[PDB]
Amino acid sequence: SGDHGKRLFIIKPSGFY
Amino acid sequence: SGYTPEEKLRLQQLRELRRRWLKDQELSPREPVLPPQRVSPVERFWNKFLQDGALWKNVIYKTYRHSIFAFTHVLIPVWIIHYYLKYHVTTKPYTIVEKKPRIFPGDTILETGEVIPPMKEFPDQHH
Amino acid sequence: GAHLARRYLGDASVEPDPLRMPTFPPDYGFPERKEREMVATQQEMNDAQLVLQQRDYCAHYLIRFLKCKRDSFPNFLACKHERHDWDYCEHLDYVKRMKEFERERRLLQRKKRREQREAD
Amino acid sequence: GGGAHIEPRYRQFPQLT
Amino acid sequence: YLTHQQKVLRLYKRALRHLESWCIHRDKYRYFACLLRARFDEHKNEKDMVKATQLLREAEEEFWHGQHPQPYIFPESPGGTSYERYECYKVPEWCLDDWHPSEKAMYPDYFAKREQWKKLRRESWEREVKQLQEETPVGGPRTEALPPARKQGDLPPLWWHIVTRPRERPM
Amino acid sequence: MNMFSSLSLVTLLLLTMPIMMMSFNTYKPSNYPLYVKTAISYAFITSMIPTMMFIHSGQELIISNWHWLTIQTLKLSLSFKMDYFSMMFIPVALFVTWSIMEFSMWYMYSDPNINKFFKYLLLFLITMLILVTANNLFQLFIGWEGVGIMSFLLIGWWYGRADANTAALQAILYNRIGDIGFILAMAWFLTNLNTWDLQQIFMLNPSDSNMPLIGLALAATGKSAQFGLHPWLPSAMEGPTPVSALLHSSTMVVAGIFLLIRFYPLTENNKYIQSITLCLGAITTLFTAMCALTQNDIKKIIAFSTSSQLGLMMVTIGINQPYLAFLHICTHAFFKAMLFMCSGSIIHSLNDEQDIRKMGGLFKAMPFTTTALIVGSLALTGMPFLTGFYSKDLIIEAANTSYTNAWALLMTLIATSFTAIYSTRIIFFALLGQPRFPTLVNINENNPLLINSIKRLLIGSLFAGYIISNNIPPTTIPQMTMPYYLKTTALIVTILGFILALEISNMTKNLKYHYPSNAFKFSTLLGYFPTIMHRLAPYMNLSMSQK
Amino acid sequence: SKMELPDYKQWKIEGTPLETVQEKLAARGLRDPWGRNEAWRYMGGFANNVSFVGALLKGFKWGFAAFVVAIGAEYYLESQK
Amino acid sequence: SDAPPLTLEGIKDRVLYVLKLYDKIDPEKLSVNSHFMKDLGLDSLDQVEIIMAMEDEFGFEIPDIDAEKLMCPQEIVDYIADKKDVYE
Amino acid sequence: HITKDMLPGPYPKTPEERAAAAKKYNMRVEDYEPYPDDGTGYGDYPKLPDRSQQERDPWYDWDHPDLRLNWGEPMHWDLDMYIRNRVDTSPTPVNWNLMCKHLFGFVAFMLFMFWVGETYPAYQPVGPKQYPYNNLYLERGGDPNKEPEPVVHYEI
Amino acid sequence: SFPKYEASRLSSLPTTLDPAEYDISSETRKAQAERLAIRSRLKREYQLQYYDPSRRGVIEDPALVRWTYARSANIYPNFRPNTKTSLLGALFGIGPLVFWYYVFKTDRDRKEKLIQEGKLDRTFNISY
Amino acid sequence: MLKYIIPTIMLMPLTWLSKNNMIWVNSTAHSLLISFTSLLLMNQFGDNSLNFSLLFFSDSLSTPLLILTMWLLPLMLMASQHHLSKENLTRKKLFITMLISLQLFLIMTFTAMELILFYILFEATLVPTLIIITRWGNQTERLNAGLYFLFYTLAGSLPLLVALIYIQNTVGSLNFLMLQYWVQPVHNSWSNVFMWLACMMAFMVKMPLYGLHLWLPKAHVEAPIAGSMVLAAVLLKLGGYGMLRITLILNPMTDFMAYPFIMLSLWGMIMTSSICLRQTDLKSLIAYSSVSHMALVIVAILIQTPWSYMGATALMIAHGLTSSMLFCLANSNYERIHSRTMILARGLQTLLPLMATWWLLASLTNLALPPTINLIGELFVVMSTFSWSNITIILMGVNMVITALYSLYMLIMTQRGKYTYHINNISPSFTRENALMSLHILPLLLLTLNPKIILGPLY
Ligand SMILES: C[C@H](CCC(=O)O)[C@H]1CC[C@H]2[C@@H]3[C@H](O)C[C@@H]4C[C@H](O)CC[C@]4(C)[C@H]3C[C@H](O)[C@]12C
Ligand SMILES: *C(=O)CCCCCCCCCCCCC
Repeated sequence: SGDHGKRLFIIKPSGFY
Repeated sequence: SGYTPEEKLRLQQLRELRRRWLKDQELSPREPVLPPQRVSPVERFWNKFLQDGALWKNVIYKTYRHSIFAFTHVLIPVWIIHYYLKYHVTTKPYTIVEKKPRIFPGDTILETGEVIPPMKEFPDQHH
Repeated sequence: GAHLARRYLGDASVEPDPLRMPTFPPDYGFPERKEREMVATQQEMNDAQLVLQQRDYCAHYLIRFLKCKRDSFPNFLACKHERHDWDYCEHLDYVKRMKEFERERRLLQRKKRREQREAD
Repeated sequence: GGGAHIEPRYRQFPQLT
Repeated sequence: YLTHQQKVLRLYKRALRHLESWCIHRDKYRYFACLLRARFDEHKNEKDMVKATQLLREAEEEFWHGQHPQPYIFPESPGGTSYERYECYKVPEWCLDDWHPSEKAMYPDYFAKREQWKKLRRESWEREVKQLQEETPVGGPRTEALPPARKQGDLPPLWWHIVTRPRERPM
Repeated sequence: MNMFSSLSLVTLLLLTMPIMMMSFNTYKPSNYPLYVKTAISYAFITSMIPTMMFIHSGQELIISNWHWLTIQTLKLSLSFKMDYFSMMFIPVALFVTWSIMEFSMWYMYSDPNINKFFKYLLLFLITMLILVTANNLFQLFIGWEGVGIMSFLLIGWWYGRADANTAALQAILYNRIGDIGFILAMAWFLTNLNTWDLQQIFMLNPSDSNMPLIGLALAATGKSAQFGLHPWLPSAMEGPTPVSALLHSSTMVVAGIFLLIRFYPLTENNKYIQSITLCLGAITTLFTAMCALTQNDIKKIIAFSTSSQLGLMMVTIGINQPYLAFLHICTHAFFKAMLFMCSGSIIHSLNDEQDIRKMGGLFKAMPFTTTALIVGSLALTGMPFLTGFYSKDLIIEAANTSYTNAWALLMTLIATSFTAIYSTRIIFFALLGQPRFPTLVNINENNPLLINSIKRLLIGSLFAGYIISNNIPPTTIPQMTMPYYLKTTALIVTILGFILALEISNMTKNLKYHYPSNAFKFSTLLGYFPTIMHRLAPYMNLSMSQK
Repeated sequence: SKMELPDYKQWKIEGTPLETVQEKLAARGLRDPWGRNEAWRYMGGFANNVSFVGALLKGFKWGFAAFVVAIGAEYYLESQK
Repeated sequence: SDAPPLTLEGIKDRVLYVLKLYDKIDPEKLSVNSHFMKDLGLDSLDQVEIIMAMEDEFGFEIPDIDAEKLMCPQEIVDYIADKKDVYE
Repeated sequence: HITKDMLPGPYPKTPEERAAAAKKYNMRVEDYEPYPDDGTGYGDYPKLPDRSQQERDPWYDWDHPDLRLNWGEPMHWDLDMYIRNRVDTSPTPVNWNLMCKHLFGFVAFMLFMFWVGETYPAYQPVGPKQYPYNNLYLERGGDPNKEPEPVVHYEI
Repeated sequence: SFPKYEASRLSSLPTTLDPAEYDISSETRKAQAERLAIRSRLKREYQLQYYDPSRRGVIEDPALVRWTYARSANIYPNFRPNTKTSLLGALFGIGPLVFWYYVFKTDRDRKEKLIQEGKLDRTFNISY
Repeated sequence: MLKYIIPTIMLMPLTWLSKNNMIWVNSTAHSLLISFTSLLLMNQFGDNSLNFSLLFFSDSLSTPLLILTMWLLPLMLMASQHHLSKENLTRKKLFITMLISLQLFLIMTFTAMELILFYILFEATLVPTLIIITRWGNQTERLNAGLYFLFYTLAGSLPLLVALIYIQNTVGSLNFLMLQYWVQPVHNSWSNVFMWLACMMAFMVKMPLYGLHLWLPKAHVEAPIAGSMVLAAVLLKLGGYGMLRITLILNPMTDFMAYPFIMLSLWGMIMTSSICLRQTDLKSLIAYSSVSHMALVIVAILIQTPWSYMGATALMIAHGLTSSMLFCLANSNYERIHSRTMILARGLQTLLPLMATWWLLASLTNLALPPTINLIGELFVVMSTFSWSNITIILMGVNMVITALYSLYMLIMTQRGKYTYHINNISPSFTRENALMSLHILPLLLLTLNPKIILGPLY
């Protein structure tokens, strides 16, 4: 958004199920 | 004093462990690898058709996205509501009761050609 | 409240009680009182669809205000003048309300002097 | 986010437009 | 515990903040701040332990009726505007295991290194047990302080979650 | 007729269509946030077509469009009451919601659950509109709870924050308490009377309606945050600002007064309700401002600043002004909600800072924010011809020129000036003085979307309140005649608040030490009602439960 | 990105009330240890700021100038019927 | 709020520039790793004032226990870098 | 799979029995003492301070900073009611009795003053808003069969 | 002046006014150290499981179980003829019940006669 | 009524003759299937009930409870198989068989045309429960709570047997249809006062009644999830059934004998609600919560008003659907942390998104959110008390408040909070777990669309 890239990984609950 | 040599040396490890560790949170160019997914051509139509923009040719797209709402989300329900209203509601007693329309001087009624007697002449104040 | 102050802080009897007002005979020395007419009879008020509180003597003017208003649609700045006819007519009633009170106020104050000498 | 069209300052009047 | 000497500071910094909110204006704040620090420097040279011990009772009995009606508090600190506002979004790391395969297929590279991160979470664990048994007093460890790793390639025991603890802003 | 009724019901069902698209399908992600807003945008238009017809025809339509249930001699339906209030209160709520709609599409960009965020924002709107349009207590009851529940989640959006969990239940605790009178009212109209349809209730004109109305009095005590059940309303400011902007500033808080207005024919004759309601606002309308004179929280202050306006509305009903009080509802909502959004602009550029004492130097460093801050305040303080003044001058007419309690008029003006007092204390720190925010400058509001949000909600207060006055038809005998000072007492005491606060504000510049004062803390600490009643009462109920 | 940080002697107390504390501090026999710390709250482009009177009168010059024209235009548009 | 990024290199002067306005220090003698008590000839009471400035500078409170030990600018950077999890 | 002896039991009436209980919950013998022996029957549990969780420092890195409870620590018999969510007993800003009595003043002050104003309210010195037609007897639905008392409010 | 706050169940005293903590002698030094080491050992004992990869489950806290165990106090303590609490405690659980016995009963007895004489309004009452 | 009894029986060979791995499926498939035919029982008539034969019959009141029971057997199986997967093959058939019989007795119970036959089945219904609770119990603490069930027989069943017998000798029959026409005015006497206690104390304990509830909190603390569901969803509802029917013959004596019962609930409701806020267990909190709702029913039945009966019917229905779901919802956590403590695990919305959706969903209707049937009945009853007595609104209002206070607390304590750091086995929600909750919440709302099916017989 404001800056190109600068993408940080997200830890999430496993949403598949 | 300060972080004792063991603490400061420890912190060097702990902090750098975190500094190096936090670097893992970016992503490779291929990642996040998402599958191909299908595309609807009319969306493809705008994808190539919107690679230019232009004055007259940009509001047209935004206008088009505003054309869907007019009939899909508004006109259809009122047909559904009114249709249901027309036969499945109005056909019942006292399901809809509307206050009798107001009455004013100098008014005529369509039904019986009725007449509203004009009020008495006012005392003629300054006006 | 001068009227509020003078009543109780002053003698209470002189001031007529606002809730019981009026409290003295209408013809307490007040002869030949012309009647207050009603331009719009029971029928017109009924068909006017007006709140009873909105209905009074001056309301016969009030009918004129909206009659233009309904046809005034969509604009709203077309019936301004007609409003003052009712409002000013309403304005007169408020003064009358003030004048109506005093005839009750005067009698209580006047009657005090008459009775004061009747037993002094 | 058009490429940081506003560059924040430090102890300064804002870089307005 | 903590001694009264350090207890002096706990009122030095805190008293300012209530004074700070009272001061509001910047020129007032520094000037009034100088007034307070000047009072501190009235007794800052006082080296009498009985008096220095006795020169703190009134200060605490003095500050209570000067404390702010609505004292200021920093956002991220406890009681602040952003007090744990984002804890609802922070996600535990250990839940990585239950990720569905297809979900994991999006980030093949990142998970590859984790296996080594956990690798030293397992192999180093055994020696980490002994690493405390030379710095382990009888009668239960005296304090909760921890040592570093006195070799190369290992890490100070009891480190896994803090190093892997999520970041401040999940989004 | 057909067109008028048919097009009217579209709004309630139209607004619900996006909701039906959240539980089903996965056709288009990433576009729902705009989807909802356009629906309100479209809904507003369909909310203005009834506006034209209603004013011209004044067609109050009660539509019974179902036969849900039937007990012995009862019948419940999913009916609606298309009348003055719905036709005139719906357009404002959508207008405010439309402004807030685009406001939230920017502020909450930091929330991955933004789509969930709108899954509930649109829900509350639905319930509120159903509430006002409800023709029966039951259906009306449903909205009375939907606002109660939809607030619960929206209040506690960040479920981690202990303030949210405690505050959210605090309001729910109070909100439920109000319903006790509500359920009582249904019982009385079911025992003495026999139905929950307003047609029978008003026509029968109960001769002894103290008990049913007493329940109505309680209903507004907690739901509208009147004194005695007030504290929760400020508590909502522990969460999202946009959430507070609509629920607790314009839409939910109006519930308490609304019921009394909706039962205007019954409330007139019984003065027992009027006095306590008149006094209830009296104690609250100042207790809010009296507390608010020295509060030091931007969002909470606005809440208190809103509280007094709400506290006075009861007095407006307490003086038997059915349709005049209604105006204060719409008029207040515009700017105050904008003030929430304006407070959002401050918090945005401040990067999560809210202390009123940590703000300043924003006249030119925050040009657009400064622009609309004064209008709401001036309109809030009663600037002539502005949205807030019309009610403020009009409302004070009857109260000061009609039968009223001696003490009731006492706090009526004392707090009236206080209304402007905190505004100056706010615009002072907010706009006057050199900057006092932290060293780094994060100030930036060149965001077109918000400007659209501010644009839409900046206009209404200036002009819409003026426009709203013209079309509405006569329903009362305005008290245009009264002593000049009474007609202008507001025009006299209004300037006092600014100056008197200005007298208080500027003397604090001087480099002179401060001095504690009990009253400085009694008002600052909220009169100790929350600080006390929210410790022992939980302790009483819970500490004594085990035995 | 690079965030060029300006010179650190720009912040100063001369000509601003920050030194007025210093002037009164001579009678107090001390000095502010952070004299140059908070010079920005009156420097950097925050020297002049309209007070309460100015806030309400923000931009009223143009409206005031245009207001007279508008009211007169009624006479212009009404004198000729 | 768009993006308030944080960089160690950018933060470098933010901690040090705080010292650059101190009236009890010679700017040139000061170093990135200089101990305050010995290298800068300062005291804990003087050190308290420096710690406070960081809270007005950056806007986040500091615990009393850990404030004391931050006698090195790098450590102060570590506290700011480590608490916010800034690594680059 | 927990021993019988390491569970709440009778009231210990001698210090020797009290030795286990203090040790049982990891409370030193000095800090430990149970409720008085009575029919209350709260067992050999300790008598912890009547304090809330928010009072405890959060800066410490607890196992459960959410509760500010550390593993192995004892729990107040009603620690569930003293949790951060529930009743808080943190230090108060203003004097207890005065705080309670500060509420008493303003609220007690207003109620009676209304009754004082009720006897002498405020109004304007004007007559009734006169109405025609027998004081709107028929407009109010008055029975047409039984005419009301004649009403004529004369001019003036 | 500065009237010291009256310590109350709902208002804990400020930390820097209790005379106990100003002086920290062996009578306080000894106790303070013992708790930390005892607390440390628990942390150390818990630190193994928390940072041990092997565990896949929920720690069986011994403190929690006893706290839950003590709540379910059924017959083990207490004596039947203990006049201090049995008589008065039993009142809190049987006292107010009788109070309602007359409250509603009186109205219904009161209410019934009115109906028998028509002294109460029911003209438009059906739901009963 | 045979068309539902025999196929219920036929599940027994299916539970036994079936293959090793199809034991669960086969019963599940047909058990769900049978309930479909159960819906046929909604062929009520305005003036007369449905009288099949001399052995069974179902009126308007009976059917909704019948549907719930048949609708509830498959749901009980779904939850069961997780904890039974480790059990050996033969026992699972044993446990499953008891449920089939348990349903058999229940369906025959509510449809019984003769009171004694109802009395017989009433006693039988307990036997499967005791095995299920005891044989597969969750505890080994030997509470020695037999006295309560001994007290039940002494103060409950056994007196009821004599009164039922006495009525038949005097009146001449115990067929409810006959009772409708041969009911006689029970004048006031010490004997009748004793007879009255015989007809009601038996059903009061099972509801249960405040003071007599000591078994319920300890019954759920040990009963497995399979046993718990039927207990609160069906078994508690037996008393109201008989009480509604039996009270046909106790007038006018009930006009004054009800007060000690009414006061027990009117005040009992608040007491239970408050203690829940203090409870330290997900199941136990539900236990007293169960007593709360059941207390409202007791008042409705005794006053015997046309609205009371209508509201009472839904309260049993909604509560049965409510609590049953809550146990399953609560037992979802048990499948991970293997505990009943409510504070051991927190902030589960961070790890079980869709699980919290049920939690919020179920809790909403627990506190009688409108227009759901949880509130239609509860709100129906509140009005009826007003005609009986206006003061009652105070206690109902307080009860609703506290019932609204703890209901959200349990949700707040667990889902709205910070995750337990040490817990490391919060696996994603399984299809079975989510499916089980969904079958509960959905129909619970659907009946709100059409209230005419659980309005009771007075409608
Ligand atoms: C039928 C149509 C699918 C069109 C497609 O193939 O993408 C459906 C699926 C996605 C929907 C759209 C998306 O929800 C968002 C579109 C853009 C704006 O939000 C207005 C509604 C909006 C115009 C919607 C109209 C209609 O409901 C859509 C267009
Ligand atoms: C009370 O409500 C108003 C207080 C002022 C009373 C006015 C007294 C002085 C003027 C009285 C004579 C003129 C009539 C207003």
